[PDB]
Amino acid sequence: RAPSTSDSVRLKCREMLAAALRTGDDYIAIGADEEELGSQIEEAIYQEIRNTDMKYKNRVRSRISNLKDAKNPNLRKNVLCGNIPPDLFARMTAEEM
Ligand code: NA
Ligand code: NA
Repeated sequence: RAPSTSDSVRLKCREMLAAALRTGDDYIAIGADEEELGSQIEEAIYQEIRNTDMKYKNRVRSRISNLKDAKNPNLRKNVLCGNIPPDLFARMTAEEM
């Protein structure tokens, strides 16, 4: 569903987001497509920021750090299950996460 990209920076960020989504192995039992979710999250970030510079990388990094948060597994699970859509997650504030 997310558009493809041929931008190497965007591709790496999609892969990094997919990897963060694998935290704790929850994605397997849930049956989530972690690569597709990663692409949808990245797409929403790129659509809002519209470049791959500092603000873009910061946003990607903050989504990743929260997905990897051992203290907040329900955040990741909500994204994996689709309770939180990827475009919402892309723009969620730290407070909201
Ligand atoms: Na965090
Ligand atoms: Na945990």
